[PDB]
Amino acid sequence: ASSPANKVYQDRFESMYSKIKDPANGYFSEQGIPYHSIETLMVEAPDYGHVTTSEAMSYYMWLEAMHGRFSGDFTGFDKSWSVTEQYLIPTEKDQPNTSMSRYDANKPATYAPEFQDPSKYPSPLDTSQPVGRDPINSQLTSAYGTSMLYGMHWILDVDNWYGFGARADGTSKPSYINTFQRGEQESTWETIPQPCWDEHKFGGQYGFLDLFTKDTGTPAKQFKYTNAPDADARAVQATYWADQWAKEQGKSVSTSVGKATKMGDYLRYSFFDKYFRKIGQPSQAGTGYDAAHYLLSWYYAWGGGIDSTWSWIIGSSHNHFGYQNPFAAWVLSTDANFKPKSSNGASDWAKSLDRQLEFYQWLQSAEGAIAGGATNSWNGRYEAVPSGTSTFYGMGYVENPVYADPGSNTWFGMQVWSMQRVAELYYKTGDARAKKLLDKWAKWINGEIKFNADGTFQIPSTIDWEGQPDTWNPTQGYTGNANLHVKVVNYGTDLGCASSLANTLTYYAAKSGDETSRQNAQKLLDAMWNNYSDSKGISTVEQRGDYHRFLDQEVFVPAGWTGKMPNGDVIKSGVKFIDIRSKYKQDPEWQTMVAALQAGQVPTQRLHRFWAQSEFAVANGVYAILFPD
Ligand SMILES: OC[C@H]1O[C@@H](O[C@H]2[C@H](O)[C@@H](O)[C@H](S[C@H]3[C@H](O)[C@@H](O)[C@H](Sc4ccc(I)cc4)O[C@@H]3CO)O[C@@H]2CO)[C@H](O)[C@@H](O)[C@@H]1O
Ligand SMILES: OC[C@H]1O[C@@H](O[C@H]2[C@H](O)[C@@H](O)[C@H](S[C@H]3[C@H](O)[C@@H](O)[C@H](Sc4ccc(I)cc4)O[C@@H]3CO)O[C@@H]2CO)[C@H](O)[C@@H](O)[C@@H]1O
Ligand SMILES: [Ca+2]
Repeated sequence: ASSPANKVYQDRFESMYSKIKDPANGYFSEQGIPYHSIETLMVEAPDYGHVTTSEAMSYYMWLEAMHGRFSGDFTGFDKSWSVTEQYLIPTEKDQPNTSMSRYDANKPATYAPEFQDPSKYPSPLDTSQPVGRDPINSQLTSAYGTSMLYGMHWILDVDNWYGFGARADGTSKPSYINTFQRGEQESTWETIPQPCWDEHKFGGQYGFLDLFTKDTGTPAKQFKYTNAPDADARAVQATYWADQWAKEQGKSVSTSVGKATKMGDYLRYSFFDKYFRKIGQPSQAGTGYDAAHYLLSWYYAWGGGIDSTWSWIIGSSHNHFGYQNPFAAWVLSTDANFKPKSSNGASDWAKSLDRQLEFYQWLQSAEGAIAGGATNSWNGRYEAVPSGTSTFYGMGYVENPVYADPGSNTWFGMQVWSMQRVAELYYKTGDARAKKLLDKWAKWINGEIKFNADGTFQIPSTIDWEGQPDTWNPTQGYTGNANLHVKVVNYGTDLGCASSLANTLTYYAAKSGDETSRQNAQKLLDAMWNNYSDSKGISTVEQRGDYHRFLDQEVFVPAGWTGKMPNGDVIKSGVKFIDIRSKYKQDPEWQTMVAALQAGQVPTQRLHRFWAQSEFAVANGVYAILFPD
């Protein structure tokens, strides 16, 4: 039977759980899918409050697993996995096996360059540029008897707000859509949302396809899905604890474990270079695993034809430390219950485990924070690495991977999300590499937390960097990176990050005994419970400093291109963010938002992000479990 838990904090989790699941609060859609946030006027990662992410589903699984632990009821965790497989993992209709089975592992895809500015798109396909071999496809088709991929597509238009519908019908919900397509300078604000299933029924004469990649002839009807590695890994991580807690109570989630294991098997596609080029020697085409960096890259994606059979799959050359999950790798490589069926699944994940922890240590700054990451494709075109640039296995160090507007590693969040996984690993295995990373990182963040007399508090929000880490020498190890520094630009009261911080410090303290980490984690949880609770969970007023882009941000549309969004909005050069999303004017918060801009004030909101709420609950659960008194 499960060990006794701290009743005070267990109660707080149960409370939050009721608030999150309460139909009156509106965190879920009528199909049981969680929204990114209750409020619809939302722009940061997705550009609409009621479009969800894989990241959300994974937090949904974590919440339900924690609920099983305290109620003995795991049916909600099982339903959490049913909704995922039904709505976020493309079905047989969404990814036609007729097309996926025509896939060729020797020529996985056609090379196309990446540009530092949205106006350089569409990018031209070049069949003369080399592409390496895919070593894991035959492992996967053979173990599962299908050519379709089993991973989650990252973003979903839950209530068909954009109008694309399901597979071009325009009326079904949920709707598979995608946003980001045009480089490091394309923010949430500069995209042109498009359907995953493109039959040319919406947009331009060829749907939205020729906005992004330019081919030699007429674009074909096609589908494409993009995975968010960090969410799939988090799904595995959460499924593991659900398995642990269920067994402790004579119950089983055997079936959910099978799904999670298959997902981790396919998740290995993120270990490869975008066009399978050798790691450390980008101009040469890969021969197999020599194109594997073994890290959880920014994505892996696949697509195929709709009215003709063919398909493609790509990895990602860009690697951010915030996506890594050392715990999920430990699980899939050492736990018999999660041993992947594919021949190399488990051992590949063992290699990822060692490589991931080297990456973290390679990026640890003088102060303790973790730097961005590295890439095997400089400027996204496999260009020459400037002399002087530090490297990790041939890959060049990049301060802000994949995005520059704003930099992907300027948000404190990446710090806690990634390191929380390193804390779970250290707690369960006492691994030495994890201890070293945590002792220094934990000391940094503990001196950066501020508690005010009135009970409120602050933690880092926006951070900045200087220098670069020393070139990684595996035999030498961590030099200390004296020339790599982190600067805290400004503080804030991000309840999600505060919660994720509490979580990280709790696991670490529970293993190391660091009293400071323990009292801070608890002060944070207490602070949020006492001063930020509300009817729907927790919240605070925050400024939305980028909302002026709602009205002043120009969206690039190529010369001569004209199209329509399902609702009729015309797409042409000159349009602004709001012009191709005119429905945003019916939002309850619209007039309030615009009035503030007109009067020259930064708008403000009291937001309820689904993941932040779950993060707060889970955090309370972790504490109740590790510190029973
Ligand atoms: O059209 C006929 C040829 O198709 C080839 O396959 C290509 C597809 O046609 C094409 O649409 C896609 S475009 C693809 C981008 O290359 C990739 O960067 C991204 S995922 C992503 C994530 C973040 C950001 I910022 C930007 C992108 O996904 C895009 C699709 O959504 O590319 C494939 C191959 O590169 C066939 O290979 C060929 O046989 C056909 O002739
Ligand atoms: O992609 C990563 C995840 O992002 C999550 O969303 C986070 C944003 O990415 C992050 O930028 C913001 S931090 C943001 C504050 O919320 C805002 O109040 C301030 S406004 C300000 C104030 C003073 C001054 I001087 C200048 C500006 O601006 C900050 C950014 O600069 O936090 C959100 C939520 O944590 C997504 O929720 C998640 O899905 C993504 O994975
Ligand atoms: Ca930009």
